[PDB]
Amino acid sequence: NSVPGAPNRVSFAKLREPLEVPGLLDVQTDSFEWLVGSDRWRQAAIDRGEENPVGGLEEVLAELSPIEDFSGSMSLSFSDPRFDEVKASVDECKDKDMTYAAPLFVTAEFINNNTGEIKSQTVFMGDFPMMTEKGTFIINGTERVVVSQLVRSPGVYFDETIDKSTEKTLHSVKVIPGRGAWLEFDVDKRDTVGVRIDRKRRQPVTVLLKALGWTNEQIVERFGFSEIMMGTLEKDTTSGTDEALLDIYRKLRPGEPPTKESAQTLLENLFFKEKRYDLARVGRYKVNKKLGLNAGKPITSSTLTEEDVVATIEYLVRLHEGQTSMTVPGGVEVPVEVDDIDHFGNRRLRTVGELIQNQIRVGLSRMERVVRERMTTQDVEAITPQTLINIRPVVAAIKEFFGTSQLSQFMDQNNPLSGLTHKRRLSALGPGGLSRERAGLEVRDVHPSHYGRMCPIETPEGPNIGLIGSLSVYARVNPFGFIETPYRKVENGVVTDQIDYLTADEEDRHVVAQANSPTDENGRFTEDRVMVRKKGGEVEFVSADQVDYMDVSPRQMVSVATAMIPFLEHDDANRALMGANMQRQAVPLVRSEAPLVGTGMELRAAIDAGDVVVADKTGVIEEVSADYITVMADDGTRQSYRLRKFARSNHGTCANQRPIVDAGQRVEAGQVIADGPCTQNGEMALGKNLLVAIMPWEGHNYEDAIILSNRLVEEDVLTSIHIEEHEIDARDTKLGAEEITRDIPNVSDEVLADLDERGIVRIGAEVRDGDILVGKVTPKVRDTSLKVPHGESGKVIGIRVFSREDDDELPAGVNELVRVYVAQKRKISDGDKLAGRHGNKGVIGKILPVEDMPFLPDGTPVDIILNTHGVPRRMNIGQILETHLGWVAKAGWNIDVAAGVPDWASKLPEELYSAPADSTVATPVFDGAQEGELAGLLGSTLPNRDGEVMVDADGKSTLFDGRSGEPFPYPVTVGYMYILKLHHLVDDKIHARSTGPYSMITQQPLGGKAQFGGQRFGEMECWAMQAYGAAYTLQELLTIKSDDTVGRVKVYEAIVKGENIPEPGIPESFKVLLKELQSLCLNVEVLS
Amino acid sequence: FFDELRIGLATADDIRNWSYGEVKKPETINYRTLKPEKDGLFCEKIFGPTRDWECYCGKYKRVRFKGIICERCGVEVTRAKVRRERMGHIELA
Amino acid sequence: IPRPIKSSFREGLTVLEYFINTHGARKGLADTALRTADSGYLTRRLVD
Amino acid sequence: EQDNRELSERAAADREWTYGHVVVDEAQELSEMDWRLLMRRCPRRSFTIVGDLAQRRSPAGARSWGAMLDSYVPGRWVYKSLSVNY
Amino acid sequence: KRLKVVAAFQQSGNSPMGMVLDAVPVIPPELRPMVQLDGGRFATSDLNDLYRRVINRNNRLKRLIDLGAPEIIVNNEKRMLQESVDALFDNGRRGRPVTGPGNRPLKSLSDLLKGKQGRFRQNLLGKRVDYSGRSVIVVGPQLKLH
Amino acid sequence: VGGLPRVQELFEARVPRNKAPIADVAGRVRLEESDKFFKITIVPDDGGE
Ligand SMILES: [Zn+2]
Repeated sequence: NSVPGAPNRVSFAKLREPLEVPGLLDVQTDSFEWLVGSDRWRQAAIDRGEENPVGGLEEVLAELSPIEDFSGSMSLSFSDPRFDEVKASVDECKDKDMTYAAPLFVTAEFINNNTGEIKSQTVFMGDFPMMTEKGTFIINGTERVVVSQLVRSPGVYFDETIDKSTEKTLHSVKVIPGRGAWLEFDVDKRDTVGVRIDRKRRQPVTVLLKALGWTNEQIVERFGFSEIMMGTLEKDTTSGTDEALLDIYRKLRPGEPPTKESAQTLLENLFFKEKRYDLARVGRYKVNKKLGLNAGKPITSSTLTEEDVVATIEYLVRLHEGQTSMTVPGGVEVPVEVDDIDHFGNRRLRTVGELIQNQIRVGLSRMERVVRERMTTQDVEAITPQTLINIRPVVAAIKEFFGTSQLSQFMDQNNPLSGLTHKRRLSALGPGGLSRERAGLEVRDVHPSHYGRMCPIETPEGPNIGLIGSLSVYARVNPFGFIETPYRKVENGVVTDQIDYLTADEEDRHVVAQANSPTDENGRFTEDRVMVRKKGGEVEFVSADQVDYMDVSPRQMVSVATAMIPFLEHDDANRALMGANMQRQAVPLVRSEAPLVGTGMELRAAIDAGDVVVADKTGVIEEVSADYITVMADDGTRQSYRLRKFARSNHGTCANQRPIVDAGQRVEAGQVIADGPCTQNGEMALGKNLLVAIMPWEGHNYEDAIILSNRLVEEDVLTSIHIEEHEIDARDTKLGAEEITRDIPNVSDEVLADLDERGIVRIGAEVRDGDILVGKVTPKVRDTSLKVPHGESGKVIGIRVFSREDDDELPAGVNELVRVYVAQKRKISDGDKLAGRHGNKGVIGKILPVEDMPFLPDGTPVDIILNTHGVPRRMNIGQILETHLGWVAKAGWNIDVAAGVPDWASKLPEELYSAPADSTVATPVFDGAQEGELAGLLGSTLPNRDGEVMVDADGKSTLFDGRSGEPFPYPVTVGYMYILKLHHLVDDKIHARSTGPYSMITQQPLGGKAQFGGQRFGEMECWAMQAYGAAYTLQELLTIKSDDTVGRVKVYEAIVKGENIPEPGIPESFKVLLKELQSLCLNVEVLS
Repeated sequence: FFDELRIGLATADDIRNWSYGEVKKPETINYRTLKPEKDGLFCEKIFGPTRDWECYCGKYKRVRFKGIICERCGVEVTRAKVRRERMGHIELA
Repeated sequence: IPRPIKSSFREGLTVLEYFINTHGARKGLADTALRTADSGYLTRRLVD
Repeated sequence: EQDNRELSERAAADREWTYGHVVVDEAQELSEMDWRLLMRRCPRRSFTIVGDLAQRRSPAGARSWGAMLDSYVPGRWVYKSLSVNY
Repeated sequence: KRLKVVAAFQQSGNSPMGMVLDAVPVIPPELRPMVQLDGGRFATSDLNDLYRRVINRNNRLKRLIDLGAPEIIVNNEKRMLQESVDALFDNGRRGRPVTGPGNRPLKSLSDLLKGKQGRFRQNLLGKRVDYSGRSVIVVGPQLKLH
Repeated sequence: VGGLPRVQELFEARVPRNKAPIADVAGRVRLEESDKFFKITIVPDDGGE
């Protein structure tokens, strides 16, 4: 529960969750808080961890301050960023086509080191796009989401690659910071260590060591445990530091003459100067954890030093020699071990905060340059900072990331869950990531480091398989960027209540148990062969005092769409994947109904997403309408929530909200006051419970197709509302100025019926393809009016009109803008797509009258007929169990415990022993309804209105044919299943063409649903056609239909007139090609 | 009809033969009055007319009489579709 | 993986069983375009 | 291309080969240049030199071990003996 | 390698006298179209420019050869003619291209039928066939195989 | 694994990885073998080389 208004949804769960699911989109808000030093985050840090909580803007401004010149006569620093209130609200922004931002301020101090005079001056840095309570941004009116990027952490990454020529092992290392040059060491087949700097030609690493001021005695002291190193020493043609510095400068700066100082400062300002090279703080952490350096000590600020460049080599050698430990002189012991690249200890997560940080850094670098360049050529004793400063670059970076980035994405507003999974999404593609070339098949794999951190199921099906992912429910994000998942702590064989969040590397040095493991009254254990996961993704039986940790729940690895699937452990990963990605494409219906059989996960998803309305403060419902709700609280203040009605999403859906409370009601805080598009009393209702028969009908449910009643159309059960936007601009032109009006050159006089005095269509008017919405003109004059595209139709909802004069806002070259919003109620027709939560979709073949459907011995017709042939070869039987339990619920139950709880209700609570009808229940994914419980509850199954049980203790009901009237000879599995209507409709996927718009750059149809283009005739179709021997049709397609121009004309004419089709002349792709070879003076001749 | 396709080297007689004139001016159109220039490029006398069935002289424009060469402009009056199926040459110095 | 899956989809796979069965599944959903591409390459040749 | 010849043959066909160990019997019959070659073959310096200087028939010889080895393995080579005859 | 180019002309009804040019052809305008734009601007290809360059050089050379001028300027303008015509045919092959407005190499004639924007590769791909449609398929078992 | 790789290896006339030698002549065989190696000698039936 833990929610005030909690529609009672009984649960078959047999465990207790010692850890409430956290906020589900905190991964966004926490990161954006770390970026603006909000006080919540500051204390959240102080409350555990470090003492000075440094933010994300503070950090860039420090790593930038102070802006000095070559001499140093002056300096210019920035500090103390501030955020003053936002201008407008979220609604005002989404309406006025405006961004949701806050003025940013930062104090800028200037000094004059000659004098030493301070000229402090507060500065205005710009309007900073802020972030809504839902985890989003609002850019130019549209709602967007900054997805999180998966990358590889900076650090030192070893390897080992069996050689090809010689079949020899050979190791390598690689030091990869956020900024700088790549320094690589290797051990080759000749058994001679080597090095490469800036990926240049290879060198003996001894060169580097000496370049660092090392004398062969120092080396022989440090190394010497390895003869390959002594050999690399001897076999070296450069003794003495300066000679080696010159060697490096030569193989690294060719043509420019070696100078002692130049080489010294090169090796300095290549790695050790924190301007051209920085292991970001995470880099330093990774490089100290490995190599056992800087133990128990800050990581405040640093870059590459010498101890690390040296312990890298010692590690490489000690690894080649096959050892398992290294204890540096001063550092600590460490295991020698190759590094896995896709492991999450090494992979990390750039959240919206870090991305924005980086782009701000870029803008600030541009600003720094521009400052210098106006910092030499001004009069000192007069310059304040607001003179040296040009903020423009900064804003552009911002405005160039919230647009023109593959990580700031239009929000997936098809349903709450789509957005909620858009915000918890992890991408391994984008600026700084990878592409479909490097993207092979080991980054697209599941790794034993995802358990509790990444979902092994949720991901697209096509070219983005495995790259994109979704974050688990119990997982959060280190400040460094590494994902943590919680584990219960275990001491002396018994489990405590202390929750310890672990990132992978920590998880790997422990023995982690399983939630479903038994206990008794203490958390103690009752078995002894406990099942555990070990380091190398391995699993095994182990002892009792030998477990170092424990999982909290069974659903620690699953995600938020994969946990809304009942009976998952009875499906297969492909079909569960498909079910997940189906729920995420599911339109909102005119009336929502929650799953009669679900999981304890729809309420919380609906809350956390944000398409519902929750009581800010406890209180009493003062007033209630459909556009306003008014709560007079217990403290005296009156809050007033507003509701979005028929609000177009980014995908044509409706976001209508509707209240579920009545006046005088007393609501707690955290209580749902209104429902969303796909909620019912605050829990996801993406679909409908329908009466289903598992049987083959008369060939109309063949190969995954399905059959429907007509009650789902009569009673508009699966009906949806779809809104669409049509914009026309009125701009200026040389020939004249576009003026939106009513009057127009010679057209009908009725077409202006639905047009108001302004030329814009009138609300409440129904429209039709080709009909007019708004009237625009370009002079000549012309008829440049907006008309509905083919297919789409409906009723005019809204008109949003912006004018230069009114001064709201507009782009350049434009003067006026009209958006029209027209809606379409769409009942479920044939061709539409449906599905369930188990990977079971299919188009609708036949929508049958109610009188020909297989009806029951109650008179009750079924609503959907599903075939038997697609279930057992796909392993999606979870829908069968779903169906059975749906029956068990729509028709309640009462176990007869007169003599005592039977041998199959042992594990049951004392709350499932009975239930009335329409009794929603919950079968959590891995702690849910077993099979004995369900077979038993299929017998209880309270009788009907007339004392008869229409369904046996096996799920099967004798049926009757609505065509013959005769009963089917065999009982049929019947029940209630929760299905979903998908965005893959008919009208938005149908197309046809005879002759229309052509390209005028290629002489072909303008291929496209929007340009009304025909279909393509590729190479394989030509192959097939040639293999038929068909040769006049192929020529008909390649000449008369696509490229030829006189041919198209003459054929259209010949057909509209009734004269036989003209015959080919001579190919026109030849009558001109000739005239290109006759130009190169080639005497191409055609002969018999 | 087609049975084979021969390709070979052209002589100067082949190019003198493919042609319907000999262009001599470095003039393509008149940027002001937007018309091809004479004995240059886009000419109408050796490549054919632009508007259908009208000479560059614009006088003997009617189609009722075909197979004549307007002496003034020299533009044999016929379909403009030849401006694709017509070539000329340049007897380089 | 010498640890088998001694449970059916009727009984119900445990959490780990359901985890180590995602590997091959995703391998399939990945490979099933490279397979098509190889077949198409051979066919393109044979046709040329 | 793919000939995966056995180790002996892939090796003997290459002087740019680094072995992992080297046995040398009657090793007094070798010369400074011979050991230079061998120590260019094994950089791991994992030899198992056998011999007896007083069984030498060669005017390049050893006359002592440190002569040829200290130039490649100074202070880092062990000398064991086998005193009994059976 | 050298016997091939000779055994060719051994039987080839034509001799190698075509490698050397004394006349040069022009394409039909509709391959070098020059059209104004919807608003007052122009849009052209770069073959008219190459032909114009050639013809300029050629007429000036004609003159220099009528003016009894020294052999050197005639020789120079003849080199220039060779360069210009070689460019027209395949500009960018030999030496440096002839750049246009935008420092772009002018599209020569080889550049008219070589690439996938070339008169040969075309007709070997999808053509957006009119008189066509697409939709979603359902099953009809009340139907016959035809 | 002789699937599509083998088909590509045949239609392209490529020398196989596990190539096997065939008999240039008829006749009988004298088979010798030493450490990690076979040597076959085909004594023909005509009486030649
Ligand atoms: Zn005329």
